[PDB]
Amino acid sequence: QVQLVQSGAEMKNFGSSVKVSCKASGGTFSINWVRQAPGLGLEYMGRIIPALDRAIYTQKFQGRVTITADKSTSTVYMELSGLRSEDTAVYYCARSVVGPTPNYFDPWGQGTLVTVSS
Amino acid sequence: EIVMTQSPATLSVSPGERATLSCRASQSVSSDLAWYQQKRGQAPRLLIYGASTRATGIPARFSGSGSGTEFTLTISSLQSEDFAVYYCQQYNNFIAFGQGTRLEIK
Amino acid sequence: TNLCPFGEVFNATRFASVYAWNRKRISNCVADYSVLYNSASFSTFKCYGVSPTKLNDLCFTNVYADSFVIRGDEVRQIAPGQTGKIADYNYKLPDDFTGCVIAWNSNNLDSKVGGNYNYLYRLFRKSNLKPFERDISTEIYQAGSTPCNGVEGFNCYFPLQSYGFQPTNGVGYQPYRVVVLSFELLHAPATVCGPK
Ligand SMILES: *[C@@H]1O[C@H](CO)[C@@H](O)[C@H](O)[C@H]1NC(C)=O
Repeated sequence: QVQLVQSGAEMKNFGSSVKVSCKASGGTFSINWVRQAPGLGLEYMGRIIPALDRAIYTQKFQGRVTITADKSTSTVYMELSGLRSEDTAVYYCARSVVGPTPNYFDPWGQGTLVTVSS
Repeated sequence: EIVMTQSPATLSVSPGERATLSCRASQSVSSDLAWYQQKRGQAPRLLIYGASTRATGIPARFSGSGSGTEFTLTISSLQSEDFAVYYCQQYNNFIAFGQGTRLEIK
Repeated sequence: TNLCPFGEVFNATRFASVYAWNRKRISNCVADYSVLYNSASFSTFKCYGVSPTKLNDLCFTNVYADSFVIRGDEVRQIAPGQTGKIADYNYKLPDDFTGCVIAWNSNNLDSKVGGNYNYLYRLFRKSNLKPFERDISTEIYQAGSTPCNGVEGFNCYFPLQSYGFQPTNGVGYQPYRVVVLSFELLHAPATVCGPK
């Protein structure tokens, strides 16, 4: 019902890094990263299991995206070092049952809109 | 490289008893589909965590169906609110999002 | 001599998942297995290499209590010589095994309404797990020709898959915690013996 609450920066300038994190409800549920370009198909960036603190990335977003986990408040952060003009995409925090593939996103996060000012 | 091609991307139906949506895969899918309801200016929500087993919420009158390469979705009660973009999703091999199927009142 | 810590192993509120099974070394204990054997809570008590009644009066060189959680169906995967996903990948009891595996339904204990997914198993691995070992490695598995480069992609999978535990489901899906009492090392003077 209640989406996983997430906080992320908006309207960052070129070359900056956005740090966005969501608060996990609690447990071993994996947290997966979904990028949605404006008016386009959704994309998958990676995941990090909060309990095991294991880092997962995508070949498209290898190196550009960095994910960290804060155990104290059970939040997983996302830092994106390199920003592009087309990279102004909403990044969704999705909770899914940990599996070999990112399973059904039950449930999704709030969704943080990010824009780029050249 | 499995792409969840959706044939009726611009599928549009006026309110009625029957609604039809489709989803296809480039390779074999072991019935690991999922449908996400993405409302306009809204975060997506899971609808069918199984291939055809609807979610724990209130997907009443929403029914998944199909296995293998071909998948379809039908809804008996097409209310105005449930009209949204439904993103077919496959995780048999890797997380692969279909381009998306908009639904319109035409 | 002193009282046994056997209660802590069975009464521990938390058991780690099968892929990373907690192994509790046992020392300075009194082998009071009479209460365990007379217990009606233990659904399966199939001892391998020793008779269940002999546990009360016997001297044990060293005892290792490895505990984990398994799904309701196929609880007997732990039995030596039994091949399966959890047996081959997560915890493989060696074919020549000397100990007693005791498992009981923990649906009222380790199952929560709506699902409790904390316990998870390594569905995929490059090779079958070596006997009596733990591999907590969580690198992306590579099922395709293209190197995954430590990155999840097509024909690339995460190794661990979470269990589906629902209290609603019957014998098919119920947490059946297993406590493998592997003992009788026969390598040192025995610190565990039956009461006198
Ligand atoms: C603790 O373990 C003993 C057996 O050693 C058992 O009789 C008792 O019920 C257990 N108590 C709890 C709270 O689990």
